[PDB]
Amino acid sequence: ETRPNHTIYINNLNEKIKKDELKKSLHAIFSRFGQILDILVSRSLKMRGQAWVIFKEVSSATNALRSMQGFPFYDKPMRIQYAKTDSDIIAK
Amino acid sequence: AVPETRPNHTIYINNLNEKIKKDELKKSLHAIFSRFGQILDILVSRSLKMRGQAWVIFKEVSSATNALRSMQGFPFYDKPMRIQYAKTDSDIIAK
Amino acid sequence: ETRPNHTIYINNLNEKIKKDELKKSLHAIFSRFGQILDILVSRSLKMRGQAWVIFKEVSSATNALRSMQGFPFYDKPMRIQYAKTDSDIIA
RNA sequence: AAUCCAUUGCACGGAU
RNA sequence: AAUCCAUUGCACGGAU
RNA sequence: AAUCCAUUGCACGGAU
Ligand SMILES: [Mg+2]
Repeated sequence: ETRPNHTIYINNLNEKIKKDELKKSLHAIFSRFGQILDILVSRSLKMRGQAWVIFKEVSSATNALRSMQGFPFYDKPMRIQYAKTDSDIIAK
Repeated sequence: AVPETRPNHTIYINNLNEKIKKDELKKSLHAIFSRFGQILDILVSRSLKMRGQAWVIFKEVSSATNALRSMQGFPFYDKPMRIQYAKTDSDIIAK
Repeated sequence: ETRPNHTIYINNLNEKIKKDELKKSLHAIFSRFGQILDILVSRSLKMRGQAWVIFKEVSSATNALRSMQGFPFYDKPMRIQYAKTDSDIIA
């Protein structure tokens, strides 16, 4: 989805990277754009190669996506959209 | 030839998912690109040489420039948009 | 590196393109983002398929990276990062 | 309309 | 853990 | 010069 959101959806991630390293790496890269509330990574069948970065502010999310769109990350260009719906911690 | 990087009122988008029909492509493109400025037109055609392609015409060059810097590589119907500036002025702009 | 720098690092370049045409073609793409101080290309084994574009202003390098990330050059998407270290002409 | 073949194309095609 | 196979997936797998 | 093999490499090769 193209509708600005607090959360960015990243896919095409290198699946060899384990959750802890991926979370640390995504936080170091994306922290620059503003305060990150959380990064949700899962390694199960439907969730690998994927991350949700939840920014406190939409303006940080918009800036992260526009700057990091296509950035080569562990040999794969990041594909970044806005999450299709609000992440739970944002919804409350 | 190289990607065209000389700012222009019009951005040229290729590598569009060709399964998307004209009406929906224009409607989706408007929804995405209207956040960068006022859009005068969006030219889509589904002929052989025109498929996979759109011209989005902004009233001001500054909007084209923001649109290109922002939406480059956006995953749009599972294919990253490829954006340049239009080689030459659109007719709407020329008059 | 993901940190803005005066210098952009490009790889996944079509190794068939020769130095002069690669350098001329990179100026024609990237010069439109602001003044380029230098474009460094070598075709030696460790250096081929790569270029460093040194901009005068960091805003120019940032606009160039964001705007041309993944854009096909001689049938290959350009992979653009910021240089890990300042180019010598900058330092 | 749909499925398939082909098309990465800078403007103001073919098959069932 | 690792290795191989499969998976491009919008959330709060299989084999040694 | 051309072509083949190898190389995805963060700087200031082999081969006909
Ligand atoms: Mg078809």
